[PDB]
Parts: sequence; C-alpha cells; structure tokens
Amino acid sequence: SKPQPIAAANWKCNGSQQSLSELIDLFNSTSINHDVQCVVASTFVHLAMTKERLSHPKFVIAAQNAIAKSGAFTGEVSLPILKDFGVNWIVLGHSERRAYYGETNEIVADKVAAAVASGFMVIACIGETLQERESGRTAVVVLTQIAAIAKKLKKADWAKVVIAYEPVWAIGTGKVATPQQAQEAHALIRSWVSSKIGADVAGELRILYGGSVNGKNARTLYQQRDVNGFAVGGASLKPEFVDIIKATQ
Amino acid sequence: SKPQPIAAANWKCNGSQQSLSELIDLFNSTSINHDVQCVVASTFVHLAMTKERLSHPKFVIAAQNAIAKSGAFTGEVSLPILKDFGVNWIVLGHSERRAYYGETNEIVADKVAAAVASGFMVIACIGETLQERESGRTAVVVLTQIAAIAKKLKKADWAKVVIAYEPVWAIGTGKVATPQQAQEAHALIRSWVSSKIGADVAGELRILYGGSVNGKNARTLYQQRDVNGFAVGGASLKPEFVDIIKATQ
Ligand code: NA
Ligand code: NA
Ligand code: NA
Ligand code: NA
Repeated sequence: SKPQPIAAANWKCNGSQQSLSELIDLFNSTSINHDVQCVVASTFVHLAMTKERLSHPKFVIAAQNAIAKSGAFTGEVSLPILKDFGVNWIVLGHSERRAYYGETNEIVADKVAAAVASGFMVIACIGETLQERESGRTAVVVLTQIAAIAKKLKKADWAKVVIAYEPVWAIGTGKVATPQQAQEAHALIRSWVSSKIGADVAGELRILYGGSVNGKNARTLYQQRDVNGFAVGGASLKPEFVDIIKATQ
Repeated sequence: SKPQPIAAANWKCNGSQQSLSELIDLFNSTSINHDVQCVVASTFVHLAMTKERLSHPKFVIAAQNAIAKSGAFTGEVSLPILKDFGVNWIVLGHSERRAYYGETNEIVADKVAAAVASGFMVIACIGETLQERESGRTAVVVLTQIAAIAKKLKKADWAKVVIAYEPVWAIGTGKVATPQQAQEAHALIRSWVSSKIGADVAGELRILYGGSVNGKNARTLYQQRDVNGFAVGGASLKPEFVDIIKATQ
C-alpha cells in the first residue's frame, strides 16, 4: 500500500506578515487525525515567523530553494544557513527555477545531492513542458530529469527524497491535467524507480502531484494508485488547503 | 562637505544565529559620533533576527537582492514582501549576481527602478572585470552599466540611489587596488553623473567603494575626493567592520 502521504504548501513568492499569520493560525486550527506530513514552504523572509506561529504537530517548515555552500554568493541562501536555522525540509528544482533561474538538470541534481548529504528531506521537482509533451517527449524529459538526480545519489539516500511531478504542460491551456494523466505520469516515475533504484525504494517513495488542485478534485487525485499527496501552488495560500490535507484520507 | 557617508556590511551568503547575534551586539556596542548611515545586508533568512537585535540608531537593515513583484517565482523574494517586512534598503546588481545569476545591465536596471519606485534606498553595484580592464574597457563598461540604470530613472529618483563601485578586476591577482585607482573610478562615475543627470545630483550622490576594505586601508580609501564610504565584503563579518565605520569620520 501507499507510504505516508505529504501535503506541501508552496507559497512561492507571496505573503504579508498579517495575512500569513492568519493563514498560519487557520492551519493551526485544523484537526488532522490521520498520518500525513504537512509542509509549509514560505519565502526565506517568512521562515522565522512561520517557525514561530506554526505549532500544529503535523506540520514542518521548508525552504523553496538554496545553494549548496555558504560564501560569496550575494542574495542567495545556503543549506548550512537553513540547517542552522532549524529548517530540515526543502523544495528543489521547481519548474519556475528551471525556466527562469538557470537550473538545468545537473544544477538541480547537485542541489538535491547536497541537501540529502546535509540531512534535509527534499521535495525534488520534475515535469515536462507543453512543447515537450506535444512533441511526444514526456517520458524522455521526465526520466532524463530523474536520472540526472539519481546518478548523484546512493540507494539509501532515497529515504530522504520525495518526488513532485509538475504537469507544466497544463498551464495556459484551457484544461487542467486529468487524474488519469496524473496517474499515468506517476506510474511512469514509480516504474522507473523500481527498475533503476529498487522495488523497495519505489514502494516507500512519495510521488506528489504538483499541478493545480483544489478542494473539489483533490480527493479524486489522491484516489489514484501512485499519488502520495500534493505540492500545492496557489491553493496553498487559501483556506482550501485544509481540504487538500483532508483529501489524503 | 561630502554627502553623508555610508558603511554597508554585505554579509553575502554567510552567518549563523549565534555568530550573527554576537556580531550584531558588537555593532550595537559601537560609539559613533559623526553623521554616517550604517547598513547591514543580511541573508533573507536572517532579516528577522537582525531587525529584532540591531538597536543602534545609526544602523538600518538591507536585503542583498529581490525581484520586482510577488507571484509564481519559487525561491525568490519580492520588493513588496521586503517592504511589508519593514526593510527599506536593498543591494542590487552585485557583481556576484551579474556573474552567477544572469543579471544583465537591463535586469539590474529594472530591479533598481522598481525598488526606487517602491520607496527603497538602493545601493546599485557596477564595476568591470579583469579582462575588461586589461582590454582598456573600464570606462566603456562602467559607463554602460550606469547608463543602463540611469535611463530607467528620473532625475528626482537619484535621491534614493547609491552607487557602489566594485573593482572586480582586483580579485585573483597579487596586487591590491590602490586608493588612487579607486578614486579615479569614482571620479569617472561622478563626472558622468554631473554631465548626464546634473551637477546637483552628482554633488549629493554617495559613491561607495566595494573592493577589498579592511580596518587598515579604510581611512586611506575614504580620504579621497569622490569616495563616500564602503560596501564591505568579508571584513563586514568581523569586528574590523567597526574600524571601517570609524574611517568615514
Ligand atoms: Na501565525
Ligand atoms: Na502568531
Ligand atoms: Na473521485
Ligand atoms: Na477516488
């Protein structure tokens, strides 16, 4: 059966002190009685307050990015700084950083490896664009992305790895990905991990859906065989994130 | 009379909670009896603790980077987020971001203009590399970089602008940039601002030296016509930064 599900809130580059404190207390108010790891990835600026306001025992705090080492990298935040700050979860390789901020497969893979080596739980993001999917390259791109990461890890490292599949191809179109399309990509990923890493690793690996999800379709997405939770974008800044948490049963 | 000097501590991608707390309290302990604006640019993660713990009336806090607007930019921090956080100073266009993180003259310029329009005091960084200075292209590069910024601003915006000259060319060689080399580059910048923006603007503008500054050479560097302080790298993480402050008297 499925391993422990994860409900991750990627706030992206958003938030004010007052609005986040209120959303934080909403999360604090939620009764969560099943086994699920909830994650809040705030901006670097808001990590201190999120550490301070978020008291729900099923929640942990994550960063949205880092570089591997401290030093002369003005504007960036390193893994040791986050570790010293009590942050033990991190999102790496998000489609927005791959598109805007120069993160090639190799750059993502080296960050993921460094984060695992530093003791982090890592939500490593993969996924293909619309031009890639329409040209028949979904499997090429997605398995290239994860192999680039895998080649920098050891088998035991995967206990600290979570995969988030982003259907980047669905943005801008008039139709979100279907649950069947989501399950298709998740099943492809898990099949690859079983074959190249190990069936034991594949059975314990969490593969999170990273497309648009709301309280109405989250339950159906989680009902899919190879879906272990969500890495949520805009809905994670809203009260309906609670309904997404509840959709992980 | 020179305009009010600035002593800016660019901590870059460095710091732990305990070591920054002690450094902040050292800064807090300093007796500063002349008109100078001290600036601490910490990592995003440490902005909260620097806000809480830095109580010296001559100090303000700064970010080391930002993007212009909030939205779907995972890992980045925007100007509105920093403004909501009470951060009113920012370093933009640092040579490390130009080299490593794709910040062209245009990208730097658009960030500077957005930060000024949002109410920020901006330390805008310019400077030429070794290959550029060896090519006899110091004036070409520095004046191109500042013209790219200036054309996105109006004359009154310069009341919120500080220029930091970085002698990138000096790193890696065995020769320290001399005080006279620093002064000649500042005079070039000052002369250009006078001609293209206005003599009034040039007289009020703070041009900070952003090379290797320490407690031993800071006074010699400051006692030059067109140097108005410093944007300090490694020494700003050390008690020596206090002597750099004193050198601006
Ligand atoms: Na709160
Ligand atoms: Na609170
Ligand atoms: Na259903
Ligand atoms: Na279902």
